[PDB]
Amino acid sequence: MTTNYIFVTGGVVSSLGKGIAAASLAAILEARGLNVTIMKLDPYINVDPGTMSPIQHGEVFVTEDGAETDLDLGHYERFIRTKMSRRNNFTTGRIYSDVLRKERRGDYLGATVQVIPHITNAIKERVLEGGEGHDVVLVEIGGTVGDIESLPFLEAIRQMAVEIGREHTLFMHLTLVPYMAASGEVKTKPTQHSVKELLSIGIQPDILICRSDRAVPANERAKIALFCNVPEKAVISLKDVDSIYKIPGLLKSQGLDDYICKRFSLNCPEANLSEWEQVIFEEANPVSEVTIGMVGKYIELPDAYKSVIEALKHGGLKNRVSVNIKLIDSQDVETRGVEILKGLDAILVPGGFGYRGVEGMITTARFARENNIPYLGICLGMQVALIDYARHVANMENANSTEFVPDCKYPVVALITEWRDENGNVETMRLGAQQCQLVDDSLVRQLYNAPTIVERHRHRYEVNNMLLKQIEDAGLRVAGRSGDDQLVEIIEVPNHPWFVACQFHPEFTSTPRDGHPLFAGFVKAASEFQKRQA
Amino acid sequence: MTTNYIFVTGGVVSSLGKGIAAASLAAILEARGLNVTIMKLDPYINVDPGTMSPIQHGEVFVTEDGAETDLDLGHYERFIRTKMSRRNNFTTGRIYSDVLRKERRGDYLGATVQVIPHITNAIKERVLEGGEGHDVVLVEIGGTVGDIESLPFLEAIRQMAVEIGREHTLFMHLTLVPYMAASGEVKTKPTQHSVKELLSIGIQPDILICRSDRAVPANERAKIALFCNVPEKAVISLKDVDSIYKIPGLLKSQGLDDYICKRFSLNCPEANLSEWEQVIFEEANPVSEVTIGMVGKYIELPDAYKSVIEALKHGGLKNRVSVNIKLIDSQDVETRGVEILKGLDAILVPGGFGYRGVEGMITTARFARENNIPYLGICLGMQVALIDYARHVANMENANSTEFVPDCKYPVVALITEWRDENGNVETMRLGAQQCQLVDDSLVRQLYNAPTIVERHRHRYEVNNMLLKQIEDAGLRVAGRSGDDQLVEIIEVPNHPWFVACQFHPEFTSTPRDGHPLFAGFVKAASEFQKRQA
Amino acid sequence: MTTNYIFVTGGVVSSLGKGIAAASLAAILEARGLNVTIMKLDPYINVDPGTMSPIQHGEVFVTEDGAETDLDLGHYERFIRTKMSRRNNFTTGRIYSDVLRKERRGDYLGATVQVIPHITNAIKERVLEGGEGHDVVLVEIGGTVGDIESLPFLEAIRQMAVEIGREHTLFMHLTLVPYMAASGEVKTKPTQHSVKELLSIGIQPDILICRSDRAVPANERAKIALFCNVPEKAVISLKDVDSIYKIPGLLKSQGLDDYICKRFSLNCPEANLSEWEQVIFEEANPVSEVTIGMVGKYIELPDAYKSVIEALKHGGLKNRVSVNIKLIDSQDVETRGVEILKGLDAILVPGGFGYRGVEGMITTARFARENNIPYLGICLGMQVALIDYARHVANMENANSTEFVPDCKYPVVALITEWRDENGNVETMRLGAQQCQLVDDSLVRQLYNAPTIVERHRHRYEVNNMLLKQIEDAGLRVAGRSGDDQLVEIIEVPNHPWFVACQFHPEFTSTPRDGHPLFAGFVKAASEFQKRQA
Ligand SMILES: Nc1ccn([C@@H]2O[C@H](COP(=O)(O)OP(=O)(O)OP(=O)(O)O)[C@@H](O)[C@H]2O)c(=O)n1
Ligand SMILES: Nc1ccn([C@@H]2O[C@H](COP(=O)(O)OP(=O)(O)OP(=O)(O)O)[C@@H](O)[C@H]2O)c(=O)n1
Ligand SMILES: Nc1ccn([C@@H]2O[C@H](COP(=O)(O)OP(=O)(O)OP(=O)(O)O)[C@@H](O)[C@H]2O)c(=O)n1
Ligand SMILES: Nc1ccn([C@@H]2O[C@H](COP(=O)(O)OP(=O)(O)OP(=O)(O)O)[C@@H](O)[C@H]2O)c(=O)n1
Ligand SMILES: Nc1ncnc2c1ncn2[C@@H]1O[C@H](COP(=O)(O)OP(=O)(O)O)[C@@H](O)[C@H]1O
Ligand SMILES: Nc1ncnc2c1ncn2[C@@H]1O[C@H](COP(=O)(O)OP(=O)(O)O)[C@@H](O)[C@H]1O
Ligand SMILES: Nc1ncnc2c1ncn2[C@@H]1O[C@H](COP(=O)(O)OP(=O)(O)O)[C@@H](O)[C@H]1O
Repeated sequence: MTTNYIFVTGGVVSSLGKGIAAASLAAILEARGLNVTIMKLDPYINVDPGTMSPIQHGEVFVTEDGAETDLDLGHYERFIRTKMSRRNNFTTGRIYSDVLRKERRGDYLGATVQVIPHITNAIKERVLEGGEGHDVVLVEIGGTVGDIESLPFLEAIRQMAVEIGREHTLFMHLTLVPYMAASGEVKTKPTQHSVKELLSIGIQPDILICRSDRAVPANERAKIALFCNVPEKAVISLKDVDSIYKIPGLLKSQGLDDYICKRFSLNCPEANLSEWEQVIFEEANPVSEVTIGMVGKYIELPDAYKSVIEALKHGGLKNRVSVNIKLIDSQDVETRGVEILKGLDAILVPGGFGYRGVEGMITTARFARENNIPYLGICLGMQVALIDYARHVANMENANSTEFVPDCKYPVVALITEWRDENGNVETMRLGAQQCQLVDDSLVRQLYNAPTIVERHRHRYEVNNMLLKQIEDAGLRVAGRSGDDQLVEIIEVPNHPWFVACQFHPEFTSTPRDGHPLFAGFVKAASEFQKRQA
Repeated sequence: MTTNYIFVTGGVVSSLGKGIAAASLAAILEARGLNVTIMKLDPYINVDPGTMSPIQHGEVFVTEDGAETDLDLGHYERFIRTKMSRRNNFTTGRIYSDVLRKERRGDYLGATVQVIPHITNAIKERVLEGGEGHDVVLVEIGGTVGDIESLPFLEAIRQMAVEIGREHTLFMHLTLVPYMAASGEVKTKPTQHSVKELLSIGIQPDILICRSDRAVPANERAKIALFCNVPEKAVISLKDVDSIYKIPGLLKSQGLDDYICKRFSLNCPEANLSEWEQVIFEEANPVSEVTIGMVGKYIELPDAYKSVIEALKHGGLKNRVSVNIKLIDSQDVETRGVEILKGLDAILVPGGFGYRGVEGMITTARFARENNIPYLGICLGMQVALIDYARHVANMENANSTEFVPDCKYPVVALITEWRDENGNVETMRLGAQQCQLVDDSLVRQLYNAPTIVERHRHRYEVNNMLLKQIEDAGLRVAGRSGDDQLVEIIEVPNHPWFVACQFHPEFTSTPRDGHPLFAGFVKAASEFQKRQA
Repeated sequence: MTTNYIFVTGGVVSSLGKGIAAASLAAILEARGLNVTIMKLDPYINVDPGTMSPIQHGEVFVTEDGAETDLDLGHYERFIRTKMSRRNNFTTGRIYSDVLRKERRGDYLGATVQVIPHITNAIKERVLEGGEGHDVVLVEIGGTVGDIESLPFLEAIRQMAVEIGREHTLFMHLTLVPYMAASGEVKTKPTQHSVKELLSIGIQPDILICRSDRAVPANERAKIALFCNVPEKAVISLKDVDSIYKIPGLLKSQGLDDYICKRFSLNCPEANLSEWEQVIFEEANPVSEVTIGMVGKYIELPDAYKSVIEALKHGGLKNRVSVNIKLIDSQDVETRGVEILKGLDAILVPGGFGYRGVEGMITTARFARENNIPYLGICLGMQVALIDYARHVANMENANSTEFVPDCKYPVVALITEWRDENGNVETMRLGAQQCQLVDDSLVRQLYNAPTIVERHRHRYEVNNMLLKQIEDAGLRVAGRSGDDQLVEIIEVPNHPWFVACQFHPEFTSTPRDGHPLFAGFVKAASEFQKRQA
């Protein structure tokens, strides 16, 4: 068994959906019974994505092993079952850190460390590492062709391709075929040049992807084929669609996978894409609709809550109900007030960092709680709900977190070391998939249908056990506790129709085909509430 | 007085309106009191445009001196008051013809004729020729930057920039800043690359034009400025508009011309663009609406009748009336019949070559004539009307042209040598502006308010004369005759509300600022008729 | 049987010997038993090489069919036994002439004639024409890669490579690996860039040729292999040598031809290069040496008499004798005099056009004749010798050619129509291989060992038979005549040790393997005379 590789690049303009295209392909390859995986190389100096804000790049994906990575790794999780790890994604900065460290400790024995060959060695070794044991490995190269930001990666690839032979490698290149309404037609010139640019750095494309807002005519595809040294059948058209889940169908329709196995001499079984066909059918034919309001901070760029949005969508798919998300700034609830929260069937509060208008988030939690409006809280949203309940029901005046107000007096959230009571008596970050002991009598235990569950984490401060007993005894159900320290993983409100909040990140496990119990429950409850109010 | 030059190129995609942009600029420069002219260089192997169809490139412009040329030369006539000539436009093939002929004649004295020099020298000399005696010369370079089709021209320019000195030359470049709805924003990367391409061939841009369907944000313009080595003030945005006569206003608004005079140390008085402001006001505020149906052959490509379409527009501007143009295939009138011609206020029959569905054109002429529906005939359309009238009023069954039927037996149209009667008894091409003798008692004489009028021609066959007397005596007014041979230049129908048909091409003389009497009358007649039919 | 093609390009610098390399390869493939042919594409605008001077490009090759062409076609004749024709070489200018003429004739039916696809189609057609019926076709691409002068050709090639299929085409590319004495080593950087340039226009090299003044180290070849996407075995080193006939040996030594047959799936028999080895052996081991003076006009550029020089070399190879050519300006013979002609073993006077030092040429002819010094005259040299003898022996005062003097009074050379005697009584260009009738009793008949011969021509003027009887009867042998009008072809001097002159161009038939009787006799005579004078 020898591993085959396909490289993905893109030119002309960014934001064409390279990760989307790659994931869609991989889904098909899995559907054909092939051991396919995927990695992404990122043109950034940032070593870890954790050093950047949510508004800067959107949500930072949490892998099973706790690694912080590019959002697209979560996208990969939503198309293939191969699990991603720290080996599936790294940056330019990461490379330099490693190489410079090797220099420092004498690993290059007095030699000059150069881009060629030393930086490219770091790269190609990481690629081979991640591709170990797989039939097909997709490698997405971030950045845009022709820009200096990723030329080292492109060079490493060229070298690799030569080393492994053309029989184990294909070049897939995304382009843009823009529509010019003034002329009444699309243009191909930009594409022709994009290809020329790859050629100038030693790369000859095998497969072309023509992104556009409409199907590209065969004639135009032929013209491209001519100028790019590519067979007509290898020029694929890819018009804009209203759902990513429909892309596998399109790629399959144009015979992409057949071509690929032919190129790799693989006797590949016919792709079973019916799993997504089902999803598509259900997606396009919901029986109902429901309005979900979301209160947060990074709503100025939906990418920040992308994983959440997708998870909500998945709940909707399972309940055949359209999910309408209202973006609400916590600072407006703080300013304008709860009037914002009117007209909602259910309310959701996401995680994240920053004090900002969190008091408005608390106000919102209070609102949904007291008005029996289905509620779902995640990470920070749980912290918020905790404060709400504690301060207004358990009478914990100024219930708060030490991360914002160390001298709280009622630090309902604090570092385990920082746990303390209102009298000053006392007694890093949790990451990745961790086992949570669910309370057998809780709803969540029954929603998952299991004694324990395993879910992803990312947070530093915990529920302060010193005061927990006040909150819990006041009438709040701890629906589940972690493990060794029995940390409050998840809570439920005794008499609320559906009020659930947790420490873990269910949004990194939900898929369009499998769904997820908490979103199924939340969204269903949302619909139920809507009907109860009508 | 030293001539200043501005070169205009375009990259990324074609169909940006290089000629339009240049013409709009020239209009401003004229408005600044400057002796501005303009030339266009073509990347075509065809020596003359007369060897190509109108479906291939659209209407072929007829210059005053009889030269056939690129459509855009007419566009230049619609912005400035100078006159285009054969010196204002030439092709790649033209260059080679000349150079190879020089080779043949020994003009290179046994030397190798190379691209550099020789071929580029020919280009340089032609540019200097056309720009002689002008303050500012705009030069439009056909083709797209990065394509081999025009690299020789780009090279010749580079040479001249050095030879002349940068103090007398500027580099203007059009790009595309396309909107990507999927991202919700426009992209600037294509532009960045276009500039890089110019640089690779020795050209550093001075002025950038950002074509798009919407105004480009200052921030994006700044980003471009950075990467292109261009001052922010020289980065001009040009969004799509519904009228080319509004562009001068936009260019003026952004201070383009001020920059230019500054670069050329010119003392330029404030541009008087009120002429077009008037036109715009009138254009955007018509008091009426008429529908004109045009029966022809190349209607699948509006460009083929571009000069005509704009002439109709110009008449409409002066009469403050909206002009609708129905595109009718003569072959359908031939097939389906006159039912096509219903719902029209006026009938238009343009010129051209090809028998095709001319019988449907004749049918149409008959329809308009017989039903008193405001009729306008041009070149061939006149010949069609001649035949119509001849066959049904003068009873010249089978009246036609010898160019289609050698023995019509009623050859109403023929070469002068070919003039003959129905019994076979007998007794090159006319191009450019020619003086016609108008009949003092005709409407057209009064439409121009002059005994004679000079108008452009492009055609080989003439009104027989032998059989003319049958047609004219039957009751048809010859509204004007030519010069030496007093050839039927224009006719009018005695009892038709408005029926004018002529040999000349008024569509190459109308302007947005002046209009043109025949289109003014035609369109007005359409309105009159419209109101009568109510 | 399917034709295979190999394209030969080169970059970095000119003057690498692309034609030499190709010819040497052809010789090997000939030795492998393959049907090999060869063509050269000329980037020049000149339609025919006849419109350029000898000083501009050196000697112009005369093909069998009379076509005038690139000197390298003669070089091809010196490595392969196949025959070149007009189909083996054409220029850029030629292409345009043809295409424009087709345009004029309506061949493109109203379509736009563009470089792509119309100019490239003209090229494509010519290539297929010349390669028709051959196993292997070598195509030399003139010009330098990266220059605009030949991009159209490179594009046509790319297209054909795709349309034909890679299984029938290879890309060979010459570079320069210059020695930098300051560093003490050769550099490869230029090569790396040259390859990148081909890649940017859609061409990926398969075979690399490293031109230098010394063998390139395997390590450096490996470095190149890396950066160019080429197997190490396909990187061929080519150091400078003292004989082009040693190149087949070098290419064979590195396994070039084996690689090629593998790429074309040909079962090629072991090359028999022993014929070349023989030539080399003899070349490197002459038994004697002679000095031959060459009196002419274009001696400032060796290339002008290249074919002659090589013909002399071949005579020397057959007689195992070194040939030392003394270049002499005929104008200096006019100035300095016959002192120039001292110290020579033999005298040679080449053909050409222009008077210049012709009187000095006559003086030289006289000198060699009267002093019994082994003389060989070709074309113009014959004309000169004719005048010499006529004026100084037949007493034809001012014997001359009408091409220089309208009224020579003794026009020994004139157009056939212009033939006349000294009393005024009377009564295009001869090209290609023509049959000549040799006089059985002449030396040259016996040198050739045949009644008749076939030799190439290139001249318009002929021996004026009106005055021939004066010259011939005075005591001069006509060794051969032509055909229909028995035009004088060869002349011998009755009592001169070895003095001959002819109308044809034997230098276009001489080969390194076959030699050529005339030059063998000439050079031999030089030796004989040398010994005679010692
Ligand atoms: N020749 C250059 C110039 C710029 N960049 C890259 O150019 C990109 C800019 O484009 P893009 O990433 O798509 O976003 P913006 O910078 O906002 O600009 P745009 O989208 O128009 O390209 C930056 O990432 C920068 O790294 C580079 O690497 N090499
Ligand atoms: N590297 C190349 C490739 C193409 N062309 C030019 O590319 C042009 C084709 O593009 P364009 O004029 O814009 O129209 P289309 O050929 O229809 O294609 P497109 O508009 O997408 O470029 C042709 O005129 C051809 O001369 C060239 O000169 N150099
Ligand atoms: N970018 C350029 C520059 C030059 N030329 C061509 O370059 C050739 C000249 O180069 P070359 O043959 O190498 O000789 P020279 O010009 O004398 O200079 P050099 O040998 O140093 O290149 C000319 O035919 C000219 O048409 C061209 O096609 N493209
Ligand atoms: N397109 C490429 C290819 C190579 N290199 C640089 O190429 C240099 C190698 O060339 P050079 O420094 O000149 O020395 P060598 O590698 O020995 O090869 P050469 O001198 O022939 O270039 C290396 O430093 C490497 O960083 C690079 O940056 N970009
Ligand atoms: N054909 C498609 N239909 C519509 N939009 C799509 C499609 N494929 C790509 N996209 C869009 O591309 C965007 C991907 O964003 P981003 O993560 O920046 O892409 P990339 O993977 O190229 O970085 C999404 O907004 C997605 O909707
Ligand atoms: N900003 C503008 N608004 C809308 N379209 C415009 C504008 N300026 C340029 N164009 C369009 O450009 C086209 C010009 O066509 P064409 O003659 O092919 O352009 P070019 O001069 O670039 O060859 C027209 O359809 C015209 O409407
Ligand atoms: N390796 C070789 N040894 C020495 N010089 C060579 C060799 N191969 C090529 N040449 C030289 O190349 C030159 C060819 O000249 P020219 O015809 O101008 O080159 P091209 O055909 O590449 O234009 C000759 O002077 C010849 O000696």
